[PDB]
Amino acid sequence: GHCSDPRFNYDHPEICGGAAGG
Repeated sequence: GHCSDPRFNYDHPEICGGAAGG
């Protein structure tokens, strides 16, 4: 999803997991 965001990755590590496609 919005994994391109530096905050979003930290804010929601479970949603992104390890891919920008989240």
